Amino acid sequence: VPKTSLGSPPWPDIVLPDPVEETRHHAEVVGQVNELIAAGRYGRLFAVVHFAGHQWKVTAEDLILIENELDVACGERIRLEKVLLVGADNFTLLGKPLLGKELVRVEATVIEKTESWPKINMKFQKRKNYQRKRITVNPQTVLRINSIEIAPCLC
Amino acid sequence: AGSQWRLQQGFAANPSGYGPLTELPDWSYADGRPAPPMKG
Amino acid sequence: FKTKGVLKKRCRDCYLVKRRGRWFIYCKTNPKHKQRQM
Amino acid sequence: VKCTRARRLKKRSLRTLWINRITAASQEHGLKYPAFIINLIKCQVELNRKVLADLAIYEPKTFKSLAALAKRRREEGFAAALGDGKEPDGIFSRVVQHR
Amino acid sequence: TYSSLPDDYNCKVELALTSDGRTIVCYHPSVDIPYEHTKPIPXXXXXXXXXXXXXXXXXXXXXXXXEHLEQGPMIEQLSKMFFTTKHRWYPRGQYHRRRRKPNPPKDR
Amino acid sequence: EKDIIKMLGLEKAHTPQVHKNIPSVNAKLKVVKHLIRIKPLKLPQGLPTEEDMANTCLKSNGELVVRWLLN
Amino acid sequence: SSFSKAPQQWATFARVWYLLDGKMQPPGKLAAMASVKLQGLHKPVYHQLSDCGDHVVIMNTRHIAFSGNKWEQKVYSSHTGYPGGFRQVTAAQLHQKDPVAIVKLAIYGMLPKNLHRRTMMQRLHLFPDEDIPEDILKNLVEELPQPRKVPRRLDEYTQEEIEAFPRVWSPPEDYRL
Amino acid sequence: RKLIAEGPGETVLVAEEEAARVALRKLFGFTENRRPWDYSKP
Amino acid sequence: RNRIPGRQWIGKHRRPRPVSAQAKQNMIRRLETEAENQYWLSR
Amino acid sequence: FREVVEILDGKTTIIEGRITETPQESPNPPNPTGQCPICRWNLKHKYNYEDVLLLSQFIRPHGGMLPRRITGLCQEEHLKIEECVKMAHRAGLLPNHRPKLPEGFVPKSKPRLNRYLTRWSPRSVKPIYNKGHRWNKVRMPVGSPLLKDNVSYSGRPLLLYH
Ligand SMILES: [Mg+2]
Ligand SMILES: [Mg+2]
Ligand SMILES: [Mg+2]
Ligand SMILES: [Mg+2]
Ligand SMILES: [Zn+2]
Ligand SMILES: [Zn+2]
Repeated sequence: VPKTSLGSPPWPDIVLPDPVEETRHHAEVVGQVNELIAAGRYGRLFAVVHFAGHQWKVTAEDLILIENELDVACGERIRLEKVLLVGADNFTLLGKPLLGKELVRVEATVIEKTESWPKINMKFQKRKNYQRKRITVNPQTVLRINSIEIAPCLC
Repeated sequence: AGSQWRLQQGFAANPSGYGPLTELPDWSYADGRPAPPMKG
Repeated sequence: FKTKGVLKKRCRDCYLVKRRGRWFIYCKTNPKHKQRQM
Repeated sequence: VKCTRARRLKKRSLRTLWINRITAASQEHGLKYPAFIINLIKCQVELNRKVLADLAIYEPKTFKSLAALAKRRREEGFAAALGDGKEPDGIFSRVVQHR
Repeated sequence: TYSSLPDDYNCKVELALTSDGRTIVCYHPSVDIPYEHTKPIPXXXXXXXXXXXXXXXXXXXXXXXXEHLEQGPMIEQLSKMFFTTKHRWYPRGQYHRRRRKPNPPKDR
Repeated sequence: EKDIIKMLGLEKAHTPQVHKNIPSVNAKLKVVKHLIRIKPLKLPQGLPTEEDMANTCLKSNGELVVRWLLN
Repeated sequence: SSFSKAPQQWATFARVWYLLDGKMQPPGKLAAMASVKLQGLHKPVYHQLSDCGDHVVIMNTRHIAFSGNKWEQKVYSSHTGYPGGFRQVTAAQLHQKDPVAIVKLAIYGMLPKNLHRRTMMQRLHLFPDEDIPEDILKNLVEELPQPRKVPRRLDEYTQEEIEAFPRVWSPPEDYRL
Repeated sequence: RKLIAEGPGETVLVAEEEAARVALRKLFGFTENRRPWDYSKP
Repeated sequence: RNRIPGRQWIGKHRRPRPVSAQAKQNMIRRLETEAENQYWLSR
Repeated sequence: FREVVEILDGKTTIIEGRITETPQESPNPPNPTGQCPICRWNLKHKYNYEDVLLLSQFIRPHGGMLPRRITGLCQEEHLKIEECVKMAHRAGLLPNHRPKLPEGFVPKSKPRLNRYLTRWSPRSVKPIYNKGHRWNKVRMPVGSPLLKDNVSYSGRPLLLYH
């Protein structure tokens, strides 16, 4: 097998380190990070949060509008639970496909229960004489994310 | 996409079906009071 | 010359030659055997 | 009427916009779209395309890490299929279950 | 000592996986730009507008520039400046100006 | 064909439904076999007792699980 | 990360000047990426109603490579609008007359068909050889990878690699070459 | 030869200006990345 | 300037449209599923 | 490689054969059992028109093909090599092997158009004025179908028509 434009697969060859070296390297990296967390040196967290059928990018102090009614008294403080991603400037924590509750916590507040503005759904036919007009209103709920809190523990 | 691989591992075709994703009750009261259950 | 769908050597001195993306029959002995594939 | 048919279209439009964004940042790391997305899935990371695209605009760091992840997993897959044996599980090739 | 992508740019990037296995982690410190890869700041300021005889005459000589062209030619140069076609640069009609939102919304 | 499918309760697509593996039914399934996907049920933990009724889930491999999501 | 507002936004939507070398490249594979970069589809911030598109300078335009015989059978047509004013031209001829044309048509025909094509056609600069106004030289940000790997002629190979490649067949001595 | 901060601009002048803005911000601790404010009841 | 006589897909003369490699795939895929089906319907 | 030499001396003419050294096949073939020079070197379905180092091994100093019976290639690989040679030539590779003609370097024509994967001769091809719509297309041929058996790392079969 000499070097012909075919005989050599046209793409860079692959090397992945031995799993033991990587196990060490990993425990190392995780530890270092866990020390950044123990320290509290992360400035501001964001987290990608699954909620109410959607995914959102959440940071503290902010606002999202949920399309369905949630039963909570206005003003209640609420622990969002499903968290896919977490992040901070230096480093980032990723759920498969979720994070342990103990690993992170996000507390948001329900701000406003409301009704959506009128939407207009109109079906129509050509010269079959069929119009149907409907006006729809959707119950909506606005939450303010209060705090993203990250606890030290990771292994 | 990605239905195939998901299937071969034995998950749902869709990430919405029956995964822990959908199953868990996504919020609680901060007090710890377990939230009213979900319609889905 | 002639233009044809089908060539055939009409004699011994007839021969078969590909020029300008076509087939030709060229013949020295007779000109009349000249044929051109269409 | 046009308003309503549009209401249904709007979601397609958004998804395409998204996908192209994702594609763009993926390219910036020398990685095509489909490879990125699937090999991101195979790591048991369910992320929306919405939130993906916003991780590409407002979180270049986090994102570059994501593409590295998927890249890692992909090559680990090339070696997984080329190796032709059951023993190796790439460190990221493993399939976790819920608890 | 392995990352899939060069640490040339953005972040040096560390993927890792929890010994549990239910969590991926990432350590990404910003990679700052090397003093070698930099070139000095351009410094250009030169004043010849000063005439040796009278310097109020000379300091009134930098306020002495202004000019007038026609619509067509001006538009040509304008569009050769910002690399647009000749079309963007024509007025809009009365009706069209009327309806520009008087108080447009602002985020942030 | 339509009405085979109607009397199979296969009305709504991509939805699993269960049926006897007896031949009486295989008549019907044989009629529509190109419209459908059949796969054998499997019961690894075995059959549900009454206590396990609210906890039973169905995985796409064609398997039934009795205890779903302990604590 | 922390910038004031005006500068921050100016940074995000900043135009870029890209350079692309054409020597020995298919006008098609060139225009593909040329068009990408023109529409602004390499920028994750991209949106259609947003003005983003980046300048592109292609150089060594005369040195286009055309796969197949395409030089011979690809014809470019156009019409004056006058009766019998219709014009069919072999690609070879056209490029003979005006080096720039071939590539320009590829890129043009490759953009979406709305108005902004006309406008992004402005940010496209095309040079037969490498002769560039030091104006346009000055603002060049970055070089793009050549979209095809050009085959070397026989004469490029080092004798090291010539020897390195094994002799496949042993010729008979008697035979003359 | 360490990079303290950096900035974007329409001219070299305004650039220096803004990189300076940045530098100042990281110095004083007013930065987007900074911990968002506490609200708690001790 | 090459035209189709009458209606596109209808008469004794039709727009020619060719089979796709895609199409070959889809068909095989269905055939696969149905081979499996008529297996599980056997016993 | 036997050079034929001719001498004109004083109304007498000498014509004689003289043998040069034929380089030898490299020591160790991968498929020694293999038959055709290509096939024992594991080169089948690998070499493309883009391999000179392989190709220049069968041809003549003035660029033409070798006789097969001399090279002894499986008829198939002979035809393949033939096409690839013509292609590489048209591709303006092996500039060395153009026949040497002292007068003809002078008469400039427009700098030769750089082309590759060219199956036909540039003089024969007629320009296709008529394109044709999506359902009847005139496909501009690329590469040679003789090469359709080269291995595809992509899995995408090579595209012979556009
Ligand atoms: Mg819907
Ligand atoms: Mg129904
Ligand atoms: Mg008709
Ligand atoms: Mg018809
Ligand atoms: Zn004859
Ligand atoms: Zn052979």
